[PDB]
Amino acid sequence: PDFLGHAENPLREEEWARLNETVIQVARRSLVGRRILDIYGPLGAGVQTVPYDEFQGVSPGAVDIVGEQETAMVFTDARKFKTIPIIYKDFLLHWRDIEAARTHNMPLDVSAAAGAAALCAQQEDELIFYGDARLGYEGLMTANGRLTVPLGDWTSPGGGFQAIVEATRKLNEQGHFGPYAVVLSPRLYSQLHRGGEIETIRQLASDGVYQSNRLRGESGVVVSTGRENMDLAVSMDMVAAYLGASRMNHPFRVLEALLLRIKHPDAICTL
Amino acid sequence: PDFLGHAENPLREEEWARLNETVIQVARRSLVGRRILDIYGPLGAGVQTVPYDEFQGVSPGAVDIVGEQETAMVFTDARKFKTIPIIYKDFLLHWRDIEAARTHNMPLDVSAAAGAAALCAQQEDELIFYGDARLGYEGLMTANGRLTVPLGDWTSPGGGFQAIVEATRKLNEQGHFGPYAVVLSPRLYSQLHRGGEIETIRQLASDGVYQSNRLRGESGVVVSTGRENMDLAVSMDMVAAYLGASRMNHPFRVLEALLLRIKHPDAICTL
Amino acid sequence: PDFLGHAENPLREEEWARLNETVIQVARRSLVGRRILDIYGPLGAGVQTVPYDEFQGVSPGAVDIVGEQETAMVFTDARKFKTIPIIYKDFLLHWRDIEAARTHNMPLDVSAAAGAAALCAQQEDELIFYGDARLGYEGLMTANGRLTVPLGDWTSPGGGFQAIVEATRKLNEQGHFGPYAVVLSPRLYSQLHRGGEIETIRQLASDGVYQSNRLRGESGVVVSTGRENMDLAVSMDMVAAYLGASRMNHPFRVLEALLLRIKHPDAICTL
Amino acid sequence: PDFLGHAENPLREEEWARLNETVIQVARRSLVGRRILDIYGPLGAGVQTVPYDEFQGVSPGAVDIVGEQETAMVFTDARKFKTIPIIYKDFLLHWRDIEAARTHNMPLDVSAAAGAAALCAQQEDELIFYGDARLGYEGLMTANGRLTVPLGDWTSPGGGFQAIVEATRKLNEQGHFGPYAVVLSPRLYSQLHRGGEIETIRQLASDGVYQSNRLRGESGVVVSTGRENMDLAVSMDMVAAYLGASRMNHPFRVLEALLLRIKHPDAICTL
Amino acid sequence: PEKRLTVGSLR
Amino acid sequence: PEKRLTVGSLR
Amino acid sequence: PEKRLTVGSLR
Amino acid sequence: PEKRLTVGSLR
Repeated sequence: PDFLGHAENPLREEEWARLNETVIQVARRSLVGRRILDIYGPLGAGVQTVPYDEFQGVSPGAVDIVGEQETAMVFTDARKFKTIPIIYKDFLLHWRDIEAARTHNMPLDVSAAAGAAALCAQQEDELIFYGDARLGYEGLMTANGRLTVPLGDWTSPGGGFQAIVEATRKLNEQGHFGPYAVVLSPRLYSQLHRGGEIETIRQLASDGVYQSNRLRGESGVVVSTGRENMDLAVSMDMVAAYLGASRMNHPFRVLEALLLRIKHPDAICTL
Repeated sequence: PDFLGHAENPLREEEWARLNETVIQVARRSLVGRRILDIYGPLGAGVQTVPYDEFQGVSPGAVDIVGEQETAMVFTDARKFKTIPIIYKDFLLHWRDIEAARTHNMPLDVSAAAGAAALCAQQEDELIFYGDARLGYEGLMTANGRLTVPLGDWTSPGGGFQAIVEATRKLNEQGHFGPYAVVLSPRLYSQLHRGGEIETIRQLASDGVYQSNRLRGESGVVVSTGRENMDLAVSMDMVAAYLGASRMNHPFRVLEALLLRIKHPDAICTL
Repeated sequence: PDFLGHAENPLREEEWARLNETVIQVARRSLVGRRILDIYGPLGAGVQTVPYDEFQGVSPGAVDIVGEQETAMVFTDARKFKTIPIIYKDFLLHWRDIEAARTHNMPLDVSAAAGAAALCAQQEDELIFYGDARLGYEGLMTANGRLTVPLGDWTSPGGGFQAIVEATRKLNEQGHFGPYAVVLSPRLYSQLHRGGEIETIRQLASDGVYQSNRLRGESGVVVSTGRENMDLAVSMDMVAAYLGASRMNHPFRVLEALLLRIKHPDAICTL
Repeated sequence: PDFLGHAENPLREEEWARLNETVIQVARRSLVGRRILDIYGPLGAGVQTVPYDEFQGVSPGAVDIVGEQETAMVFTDARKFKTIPIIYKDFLLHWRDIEAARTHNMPLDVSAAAGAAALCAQQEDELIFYGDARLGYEGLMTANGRLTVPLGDWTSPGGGFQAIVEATRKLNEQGHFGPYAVVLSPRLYSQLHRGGEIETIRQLASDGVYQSNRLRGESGVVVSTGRENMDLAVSMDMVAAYLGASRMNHPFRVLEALLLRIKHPDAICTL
Repeated sequence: PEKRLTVGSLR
Repeated sequence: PEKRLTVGSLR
Repeated sequence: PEKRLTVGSLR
Repeated sequence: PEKRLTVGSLR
């Protein structure tokens, strides 16, 4: 009877919940980007633009008896106010499946939702680690002033740790001493486990050495985790929305509004 | 209306609490130098100098049966009364952002405050572990009489334990028998974990082997944690102050007042 | 206005408590002789002499059904009654600092008191491990009947174990079955700790291995710490007293009343 | 707790009084110009201009039993209504110094205030002796109708007396007779000081023989002290004002509003 | 009725 | 109004 | 609330 | 007023 009309809320609160836990757990296991960087608090659905800050140059601070140095970061001559994109994916649910779940009193099948959420999280990781290049957004691998460190021999056990060291030294001379987070391509990430080197890299980082599929070829980035160097503005988190109905089925969209803003471009170091 | 009139403390309550919690979280989550130092009681920022006691070249004796023979007594070689510096960082806040937070009920952006707090704490660690040579201050790694111990063959598994034991031996010979705390550069500190030495060093120290990114490529310090060997005179803690209101913007300053006094310079040994 | 008078008690109750707890922690941390000497009960300030028992010679005892075998008597060969010296050390408190605490409210600093306590502990260890030859007292490494054993060169694996084992053989030949403790100079202690031999030495001793600053460059002892071999007499422990007020500077003195009595000199073996 | 947040009036009544007395004593021992010049009574902050009068020509007056002589009416020959400038200087006071004063219950350090008072007094003397020129004010050296007199044969015996006498004669011829004051640059001041000149100058001039550094290399003036010839319109005297709080400091400024009106330009003779 | 971010940051 | 430590005694 | 004078003429 | 050993033996 309910499926005879274009239904407003086809699912009741039980399956809406079940969908919410499904998406939240799938994404939570899937995500590799959020772990690297702290999110900026939830602004809301209305917010679409946030102040994009740049802080080129270093003002490490002052020591004084009388506090007269007057040091203070300078705002960029023109605030750019970058806009917040939308990351989304779509999945179908069959009306016969919904009614079968309702009459059977059995859990509803949300495999399509889990797949859509995993793909949306993967696309989020792509946006974080690489710029859109059509929207004009700036990624970790496309940022100006990436502090490229050459990668010479890499398979001898000393070399892998040495390259991370040298990247740390570059960050040191550029002014960032904060905790380090290391993100590696799958190839060299798996390779690094040959000599137990991964634990040493993790200890040097002190915040986590993780692996991302999206990085292609050799790809290691060391990034000061701290706020005021990189941030993730969240307008609205992972949600599921109902895209009307067509052909009696029920399309839905896994949705999130994220923006990665690199406040200080010298806080990252690619290989 | 708030744009036009003049008033104190722009940010209201919730926002003041947010700023304070953010700065104290950053400080605690970043400070390493305070981990091995016992702080002198909070002075209150009214006091600006502290007695810089230097108990060096102490005299033994006084074994008599009836109180004769006498003693040289204990006093600082020379009272100096060094002054307490100020560690501060200035950040700025737009008025439109504050009023947008006020009206739209979005969380206020505290990224600038968090970065200022982190940088101030990093400067505090710089001052603690190194002198500046411009204000006449002294750090652990540049003090006179630092009891240096050669650190050859650190990479080799035996060497790291050796060098540590030798440093302890030097401390004992000179006088100090205290439970120790070690501080290592990320290179050395990372290297010892692969060997397994870190458990040995932890057992010898009994109070902590820590990592500080402010050190050189290959360096470290072994210290006695006990009071009467090191002190951190505190006048005023990590705080946020309002630098008036210029041109309708809102400058704030994160503040610290610390001074590291090494009363007995023999309790330090460098690598 | 105590600065214009011969002040009777400059400090008040919480300052006295702080001073007492500081000296107590200094003593407990610093004493190494009291780790291996069982202490004869606190006699008080009144007692100034104790019986010095000499137990040269071994009386095996008797076994019989009737209990009438007339076994050799065990008693002091000749009562001596040497007196108990006083180990003390004087620190100073400046009157301007007192005034500042009274009105300015800055907290009093007792680092001089802790240093004086440490030096008093140092002198106590010197007295225990070495005689002074001016008061007719005796130490561990200067006594008559020490059963000296030659020391083979260390830094060679098993040299330390061979030496302590030899010394143990000599002690057992003199009919002492007591569990032993090994006190070593820092140099050869570190030499032993180089090769990880301290595990074997510690499990053989079962009473621990301790390092003494006073011992010479190459020196060490093994002692049977059980009572009836050695005892420590204690009239009065670390206590801080007021030595009047000269100069308007307030002097204080840490006191301790100790006397080592090596009742069985065969129980100690030097290297 | 008050330091963190900017306040309109950081200092209390006691510190304000200390500031006022310090600036008053500095002005009292610094203002050479005021001692000669009579001062018109203050007007207040509101008044910004005074009637600038001129009295060219002298009407002798007459004496009669009844008083029918129709003597020339004495009045301003041309009203000018000059505006009153402001002489000021900025000094800086530190918040920690104020807090230390409050805690120690000690007088506040006003060295910067004294320096600012000294510089402001110097600037006032400069304005009085030489005009600013840009605003067109007229001074002793910039007056019209100055009755310039040669100063030849300086440093020769009796030279000073001759110069002063000639100037005195010129003033008498014009019709000015009162107690003379002589103000000299330091160079010719010492050049006449060397051999008894000062006592004769002091007697004949009858009011003063002052030295001012604001004069040029070799110059001097012999003003008629009495009022009507010259005056000093005052809006507000030496005061200290608070210019807000900047960068966690307290900038203050010494303020005066003074205007020298030379009512009768014939009362002056330059050298 | 507040924002209530859903998937909390791992850090 | 007292000293009121904020970040301290982290040991 | 007198306008007052601070430093009187030295004269 | 008792003996009250202060620095008790480490043993």
